[PDB]
Amino acid sequence: MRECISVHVGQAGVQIGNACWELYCLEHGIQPDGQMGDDSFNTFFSETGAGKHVPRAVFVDLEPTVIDEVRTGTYRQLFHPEQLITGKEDAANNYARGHYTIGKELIDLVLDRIRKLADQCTGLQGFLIFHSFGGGTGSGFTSLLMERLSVDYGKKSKLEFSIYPAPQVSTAVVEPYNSILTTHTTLEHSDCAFMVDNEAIYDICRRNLDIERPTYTNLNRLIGQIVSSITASLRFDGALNVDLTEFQTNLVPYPRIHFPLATYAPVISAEKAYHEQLSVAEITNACFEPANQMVKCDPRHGKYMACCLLYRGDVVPKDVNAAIATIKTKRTIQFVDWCPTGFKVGINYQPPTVVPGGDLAKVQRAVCMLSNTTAIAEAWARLDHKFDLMYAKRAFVHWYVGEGMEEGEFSEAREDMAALEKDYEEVGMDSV
Amino acid sequence: IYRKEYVPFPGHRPDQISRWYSKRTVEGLPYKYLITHHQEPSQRYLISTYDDHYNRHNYHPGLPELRTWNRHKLLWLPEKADFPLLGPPTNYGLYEQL
Amino acid sequence: MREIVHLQAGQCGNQIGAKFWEVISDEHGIDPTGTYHGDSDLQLERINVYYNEATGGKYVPRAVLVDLEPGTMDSVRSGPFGQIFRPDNFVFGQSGAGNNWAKGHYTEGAELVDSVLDVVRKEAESCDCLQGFQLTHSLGGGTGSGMGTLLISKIREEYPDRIMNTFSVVPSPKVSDTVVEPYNATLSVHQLVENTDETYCIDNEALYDICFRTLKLTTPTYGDLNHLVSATMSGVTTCLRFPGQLNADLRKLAVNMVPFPRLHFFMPGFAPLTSRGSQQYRALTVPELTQQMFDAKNMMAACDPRHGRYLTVAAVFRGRMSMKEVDEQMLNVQNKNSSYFVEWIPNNVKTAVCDIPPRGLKMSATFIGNSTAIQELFKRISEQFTAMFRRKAFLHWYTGEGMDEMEFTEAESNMNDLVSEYQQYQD
Amino acid sequence: MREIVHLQAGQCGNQIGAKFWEVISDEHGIDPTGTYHGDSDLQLERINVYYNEATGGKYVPRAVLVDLEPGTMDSVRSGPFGQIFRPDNFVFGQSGAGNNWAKGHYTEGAELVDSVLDVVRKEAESCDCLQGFQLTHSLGGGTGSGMGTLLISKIREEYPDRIMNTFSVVPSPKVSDTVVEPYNATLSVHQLVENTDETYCIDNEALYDICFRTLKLTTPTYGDLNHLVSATMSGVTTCLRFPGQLNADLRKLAVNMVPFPRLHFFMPGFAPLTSRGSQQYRALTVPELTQQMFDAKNMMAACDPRHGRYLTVAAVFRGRMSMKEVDEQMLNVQNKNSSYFVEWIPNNVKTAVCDIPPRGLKMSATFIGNSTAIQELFKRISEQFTAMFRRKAFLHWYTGEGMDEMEFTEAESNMNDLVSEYQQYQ
Amino acid sequence: NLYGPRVRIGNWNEDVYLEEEIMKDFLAKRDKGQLLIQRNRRLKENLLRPMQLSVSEDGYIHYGDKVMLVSPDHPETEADLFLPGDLSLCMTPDCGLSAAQTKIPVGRNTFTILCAAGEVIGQVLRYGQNFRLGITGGFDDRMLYLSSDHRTLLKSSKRSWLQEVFLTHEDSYLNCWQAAFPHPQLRLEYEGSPVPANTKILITHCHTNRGLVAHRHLFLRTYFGQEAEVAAHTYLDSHRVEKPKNHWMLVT
Ligand SMILES: Nc1nc2c(ncn2[C@@H]2O[C@H](COP(=O)(O)OP(=O)(O)OP(=O)(O)O)[C@@H](O)[C@H]2O)c(=O)[nH]1
Ligand SMILES: Nc1nc2c(ncn2[C@@H]2O[C@H](COP(=O)(O)OP(=O)(O)O)[C@@H](O)[C@H]2O)c(=O)[nH]1
Ligand SMILES: Nc1nc2c(ncn2[C@@H]2O[C@H](COP(=O)(O)OP(=O)(O)O)[C@@H](O)[C@H]2O)c(=O)[nH]1
Ligand SMILES: [Mg+2]
Ligand SMILES: [Mg+2]
Repeated sequence: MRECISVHVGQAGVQIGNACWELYCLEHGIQPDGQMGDDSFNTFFSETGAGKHVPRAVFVDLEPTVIDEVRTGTYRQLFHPEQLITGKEDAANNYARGHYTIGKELIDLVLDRIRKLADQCTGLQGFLIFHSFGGGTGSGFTSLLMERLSVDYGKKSKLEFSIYPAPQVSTAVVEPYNSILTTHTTLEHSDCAFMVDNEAIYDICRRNLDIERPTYTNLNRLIGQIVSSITASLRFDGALNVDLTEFQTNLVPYPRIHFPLATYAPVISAEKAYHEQLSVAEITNACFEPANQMVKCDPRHGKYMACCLLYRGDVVPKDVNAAIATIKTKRTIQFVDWCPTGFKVGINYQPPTVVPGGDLAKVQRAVCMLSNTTAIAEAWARLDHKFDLMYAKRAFVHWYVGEGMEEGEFSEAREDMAALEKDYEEVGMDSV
Repeated sequence: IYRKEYVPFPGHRPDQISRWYSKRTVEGLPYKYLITHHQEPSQRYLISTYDDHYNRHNYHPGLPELRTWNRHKLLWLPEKADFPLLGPPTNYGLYEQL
Repeated sequence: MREIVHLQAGQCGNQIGAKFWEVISDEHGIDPTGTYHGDSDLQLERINVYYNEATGGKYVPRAVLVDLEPGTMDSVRSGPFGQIFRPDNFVFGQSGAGNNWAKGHYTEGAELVDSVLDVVRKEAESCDCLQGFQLTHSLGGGTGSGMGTLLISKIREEYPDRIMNTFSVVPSPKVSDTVVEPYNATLSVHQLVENTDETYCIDNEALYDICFRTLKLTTPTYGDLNHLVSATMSGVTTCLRFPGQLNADLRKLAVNMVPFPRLHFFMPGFAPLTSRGSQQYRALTVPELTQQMFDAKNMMAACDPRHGRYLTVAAVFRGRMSMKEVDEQMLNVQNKNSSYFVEWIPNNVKTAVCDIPPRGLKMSATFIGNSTAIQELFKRISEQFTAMFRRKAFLHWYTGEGMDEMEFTEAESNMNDLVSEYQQYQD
Repeated sequence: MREIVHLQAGQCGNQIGAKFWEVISDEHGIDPTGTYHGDSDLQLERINVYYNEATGGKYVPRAVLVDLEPGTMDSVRSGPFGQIFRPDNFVFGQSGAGNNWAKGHYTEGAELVDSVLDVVRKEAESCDCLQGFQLTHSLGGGTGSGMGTLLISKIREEYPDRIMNTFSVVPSPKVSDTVVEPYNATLSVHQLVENTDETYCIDNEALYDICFRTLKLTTPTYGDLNHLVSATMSGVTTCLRFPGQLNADLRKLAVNMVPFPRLHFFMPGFAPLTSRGSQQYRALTVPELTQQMFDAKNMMAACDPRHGRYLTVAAVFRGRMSMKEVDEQMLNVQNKNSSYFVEWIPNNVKTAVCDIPPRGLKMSATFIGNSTAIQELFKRISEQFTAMFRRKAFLHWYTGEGMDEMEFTEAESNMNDLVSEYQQYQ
Repeated sequence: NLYGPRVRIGNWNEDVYLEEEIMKDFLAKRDKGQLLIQRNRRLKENLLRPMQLSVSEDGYIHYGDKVMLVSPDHPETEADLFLPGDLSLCMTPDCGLSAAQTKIPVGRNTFTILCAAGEVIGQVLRYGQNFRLGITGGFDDRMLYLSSDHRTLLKSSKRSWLQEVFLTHEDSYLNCWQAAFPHPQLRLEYEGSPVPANTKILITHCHTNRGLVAHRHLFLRTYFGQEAEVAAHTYLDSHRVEKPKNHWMLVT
C-alpha cells in the first residue's frame, strides 16, 4: 500500500511514460486492457471488484493529438479516460505561454484529479515528475505544478527525471530561455533532479546494441529501465530494500545541490547476452566510465560527492562490496574528501524484464547508478554561455514579455544561476 | 511509431521463478544447519553432569577395570577419551506430567 | 526462571531475530508451530527464560520485533520460523526513518514508541521476575539506530536496576553501505553509553572474512552470516538456560568484565568454527578450541587485539568437558603474551561452563573481551564524522526534523571523552 | 424461581434483543423452533429466568418487543430466531416518532403504553418471584428514548420493588448518527436518573474501539457491536442461571455498586476478547483476564476512568478454577492503581463466580464500573444541548407535539445536578 | 574469473564439499520419502481418488447414498467478481470446506447421506427431515460430519465474517441439516414429499436456522485453485425468497 504517484508533463513526459508504463504492465503480469503470488502492483497499479489494475498516474499535455493517440492506440481500456488530461492549444515552445495563460486555465482540473488519487492512497510516499526541461509544456506547466504541490502537500519526496537538453545537438531555438527559467522555480521546490539527454542514448543504441537509425521509442526504453530499477525496491522484494526517500535524504547534502546524474550499466543486445558473462565486477566498473553516461559531461573534470548503486537480480552483497572497494582505491576516479563514505547499496531479486523484440536482452543482473557531481556545473555554464549570447542580442524577448511575463524576471533568472554555479564551485573546493 | 511499436503483445509472461533462485542464494535456508555443524550428524547428544556422574554411574560398554598403557603414546585414555554419551539423555518423567 | 526479553530494531534486527529464534527453537526443540517436541527433559525446565507458555503447548516466544517500514517485519512473519511470534508482538509502521537518525528518533519514530511500550509492559510483567532486557540493531540506519536508541532510553528509565545487552552492528572500515553512516553512528553512541551496562560490537566486514577464510565459501551471504551472530548470542546466556559445572548469568558476566561504568564495549566471538572440508578431519578439543579463541581472525568486529591491550577477557564453555585443561590453557594464553594483557588486573580471564552444547556441536564456547581495540573503532568513526561535520554536509536532513545543532557537537564531545577513557590504559 | 422480563424498545433495542435472545438461546441450548437439543442438565435447570414454557418442550422467551413503526419488529419475526417469540408479545403501532422524544413520550407513545403495559403485566404476574424487569434501548431516538422512558416510569409505578435494569446506548462522543440526538438524550436522562435501579451506558463509539484495537476486526458490523452488548447482558444474570461458588444476582450487584441513591450509571466491559489469529497464542489465566477487564481500552463506554475515580467495581467472573488467583489479583489492582479508587469506601470490588464457562472460552468476566468519569458523558450531552436550545433549534418540533420550554431547562438542571452531585463524591 | 561447478579454479574443493553433503541429505531423505512432493503427492492422490457415486433407481434420493453437492450457474451480476459456476463442495485442508469447479466425482467431493433419526439404510429422504452429511478422509477410514456452530467472537468463517461450516468427528445436533423447497409459497405443502435428485433444494441447519450459503465473490486459495468460500447464512431478496446463492443440488 506504499504507492508513489507519477506525474508526466509535456510530450516528452507522456512519451517516456508510455515506455515506463508498458514495462509496468509487462513486469507485473498485466495484459494491456487492465486485467491479468508475490510482489506489489498496489504500489503502482489499482484494484477494483472486477480484477482491474488502473494505472494510477496522470498524463498532462497541451497537445490533444498525442493523448488522442493514446486513447486510440494500444492502452485504450488500460488507462482510465479522464485521468489523461489534455488541452486544445499548445504552448508552442514558450515558457510564459505555459506559465501565465495556458497553465491557469487547466491547473485546477489537474489538481482536482490528484486530490481524488491521493485520497484512495494511504501510503503516499512521493512524486515522480517526468517533464521536458527545455520545452514549452514541460517548462511552464511543470513550474505551476511544482509551485502548487510543494505548498499544499507539505514535505513529501519529489523526484523528477528532467529531460535535460543535449549540449551540442538541440531541437529547439529558444531552449536556454525555457531551461534557465524553469530551473529557477524548481530549484527551491525539488528534492532530486535526475538529468538525462537524448544524444547519449542514441550513441548507446548504436555502439552497444548494433541497431542503426534510432528513434525516440528506442530511447525511452532505457529511461524506462532506469525508472523501473529505481522503483522496483517497492514493487518487489529484495535483500537490502531501498525505499523512495533514500534518494531524497541520502544523496544530496545541501538544499541547492540536488542535480544527480543517472547511468544504466548493462546495455547489451539480444545476440550478446546469451553470448557474454555478466559479472558483478564488469557491470559496475563500466558504470563509472565517462563514455556510457546519460548526460554529455566528463566526471573526471569534477569530483564525485555522493553516489547510490542500485543492484537488481542474481547479485550477492560480497561481490558488491569487493567491486565497490576496487573503485575506492582507483586514482583516476576523483572523489571528494569531506564525504568519505559516498555510497549506497540496493538489492532486488529479479532480472529486468525485456520489452518485446527490443534492443536489450534478458540480463540476469543489473546496476543502476545515481551519482551527483560538481562536474555538472560545466553543463550549466554552457547554458550560461548560451543565455549570455542570446540575451545580449535582446533576441526573441517580445514573445515572452508580450504574454504577461515581466521582462525583469529574465534578470533574477541569472544571478541565482550565478550563485548556484558559485555554490557548486565552493562545495567544489578541498578543505585542509 | 506509437501504433507500430506498441503492440498488444500476447503470449509472453515474464519469469517469476528467478525471483526465488536469488531469494534462496541470499537467504541460504537449507544451509543454516550446515554452518555451525561439526563432526558427524547426531540427533541425541546432550546429558547432564549429575545424571551421568551420580545416577547413570558412567559408561557401561567401556572397560570397567582394564586400563591399558598404549604402545605408542604416553596416556591412559580408555577412561578419559571414552567421553560418556551412552543411553538416553537426561530424562526422568516430566514430559509425562506436562 | 529469570526472564530475558529480546527486542529487535529495524531491518537488521529483524533479520538477526529471524536467524536467532531458529537456533534456540532447533536447540530447545520447538517446532515451527510452537509445540515442544523435545528429545530430553533438560531443555524444557528452563523454557521460561525464553518462549512463554500458552495453552495447547504453544511456547510462543517473548520478543518485541519492531520496524518503521512494513517490509522486513513481513519477511519474518512469512518464513521457516515465522508463525511463532505472537501476531501482535509485531509493531510495524509504514513510513520508514529512511536512513536518518532524526525522524527515526524525534518525529516519525517517536509515534511508534507508545505502541512498543504498551507491548513491552504487557509481556514483561507477566513473568515472575525479569532478569533484564536485550536488543539487537544496527547503528547504520535510521530505524534500528534512531528508534532503537529512543526505545533503549525509555526502557532504562522505568526499569533502572535491570541488566541490558545490546548488540550493535558498528560500521565497517573499508566498505560502507551508507553515505550518512558516521552521522547515524556517532549520535547513536552518545545515546548508548549512559543507557547500557554492556555492549557488543558486530562488524559486517569482519564476519565476511570468517565465512571465506575460516568457513571457506565463495558466496557468503547475510543468512550465512547472521547465523554466526546468533551463535554467540545463544552462546552467552547458556547458563541461564542450562545447568553445568560452573554456572554464571548475565551479571557474573557483567561484573567481571566492565570495570568502569563507561568502558562496556566488548569483543564478541565464537570458538568452534572451521570449514566443511575439515568436518571429520578435526578433533574438537580444548587445545583446538582455546588456541582459536584468542586469535584476531576469529573476532566479530573490525578490531585487532595486537595493536591494543585487553582489560578483562572471558569465555563460557559448553558440553561434557573436564576443565583443568581450560584452567591451564586459559592461564597459558594469559601468560604467554603478557604484552596484550593488562598489568594492574592480576587475573584477566573469567571462566564459566555449561553442560549442553548446541545441536550439531559436541563441545562449543563463545568469546568476550573488554579491550582498548574498540578505541580504533570509535576514533575511525570520529575521524570520519568530524571530516564531514566541518563542512556542514547533510545537516538539513538532521536540522529540519526538529533537532537542534547543539546535540551534534555534544555527540562528538562524548565520544572524544570515551576514546580518551581508553587512552589511559593503552600501556 | 426468580425471572427477568425483557423489554426491547426501538430499532436499536430490537437489534440488541435479536442477538441477546440468540446468545441466551445457546447458553441454555434452545434451538430456533423452541426445543432443547443441548447436552448438560444445568442448561434446563434455570430456564425459568429468561424463558417461559408451553406445549411440550417449547420455551417462548419472556420478552415484550416494542417499536413505534412495524418495520423493525417485522425484520425480527422473519429472521433466524424469530419463530421463538410469541406473536402477541410483539407490540407495534403504525406511525413512528421520527427521532422525536416528544412524540414517543407524549403523543404516539402514550397511545401504545397501555397495550405494552398489558403484556408486561401478563408476563410478570404469569411468574412468581420476579428478580425484576429489564430494558434495552438507545437514548437518542424516539421509541427507545421516549416510550422507553414512559414504560420505565409506568412499570416502577405498579412494580416498585422489582429491579429496573436498563442497557442504554448513550449518544456517542464524536460518532453522530441522529442530528437531534443532544435533545432526545438530555430529555431522557431526567427519567433514567430516578426510575432505574441500575442503568448501563453502552456508547457505540467505545464498541467500535474494542472491535478495532482489542479484537482486530477490519469490518465491524452492528452484529459484532450487538454481540459485545449481549455478552455483557448474560454475565450480569449468570449466577441466576448457572451454579456458582460466590453467587451474585442483579440486586446483590446494585446493593454493592450504587454508593449513594441518585448515582446509578455503570460502564460495562467484557474480559476474554482476543483476535482470531491471536486466539491460540494467549493463555487464558485469571491474571490475563483482570488485566483486560480493568484496562481503559476495554471499557464499553466512552469515559476513560483514569480521568475519574471508581466509586465501586464489580466482576461477575465465569469459569471453574478461580478462588485464590481471583481475590489475589483483585486486591492487587486496588493496590497498584490506587488513585483511580475512592478512599471514602475501603474495599471497592464486588467479586462473584459462576462455575459454568461460556461455550468455547475456558473463563470470562464482566466488569460493571461506577467511575465518576461517567460525569463526562452527561457533560458533552449538555455542552451540545445547550448549544441548540440557545438558538432554539428544532424546538418547534418538540414544542408543538406538546412540551413547554421549561421542561427543556428543567432537564438541563437535573443533568447538570447529577454531574455536580458526582463531582462532589470524587 | 567466475567459472561454475566441476571446474577446478579457485576454492573448488569446499564448493565440491558443499555438493556431496547437500546431495547426501537429499538422497537419504529421498529413498526414505520425507520430501515435500512425495508427502504432498500422496495427499493429493488419496483426496483426488477416482471413484463413482451411487445412482438412484428413481428420481428420488434414498438414505445411505453417496451423493454430490453442486451449486449451479446463475445470472447474478450484482458483483462482477464471479467464478463461472457449477461449484461443488470439496475437502479443504491447510479441515475446512470450500467449493470447486468440478462436476465429476473425485473422492474429496463425494458426500454420504447419513441417518439422524431414521434407521433403515434404504428409505427416501424427505423435505424437513433432519439428515447428516458424511465424508471419509484420505487414508483416514473415519467418518467426518458436516457441522456448523453459532456465530461468536472466536469461531467463524475465513474470508466472509458470517457463520462458518466445518468438519468434526464428534456427533451432536450441530451436524444435522434439513432440506427445503426453494419456493416459499409451496415449501410448506411439500413437507411430506421426498426430494428429487437433480433439483434445487435449500439446506438449512436445525440448531441455527441458517442455510448453506455459497459465497462466490470471495476467493479462497489452496492447493487446488481458486475455490470460493462456503458459509452459513440465509440470503433473502426484496420478495423474501432465498437468493440464487443459497440453492444446492444433490446430484448423483
Ligand atoms: N530524450 C527525449 N527527449 C524528448 C522526448 N520528447 C521530446 N523531447 C525533447 O524535449 C524537448 C521539448 O519538446 P516537447 O516535449 O515536444 O515540447 P513540450 O514540452 O510538449 O511543450 P510544447 O512544445 O508546447 O508542446 C524537445 O526539444 C525534445 O528534444 C523524448 O521522448 N525523449
Ligand atoms: N550482519 C548483518 N548485517 C546487516 C543485515 N542486514 C543489514 N545489515 C547491516 O545494516 C546496515 C543497513 O542498515 P539499515 O537497513 O539502514 O537499518 P534500519 O534503519 O533499521 O532499516 C548495513 O550496513 C549492513 O551492514 C544482516 O542480515 N546481517
Ligand atoms: N450498538 C448498536 N446501536 C444501534 C444498532 N442499531 C441502531 N443503533 C443505534 O440506534 C440509533 C437509532 O435509534 P432509533 O431508530 O432512532 O430509535 P427509534 O426511532 O425510537 O426506534 C442510531 O443512532 C444507532 O447508532 C445496533 O445494532 N447496535
Ligand atoms: Mg504537447
Ligand atoms: Mg448468596
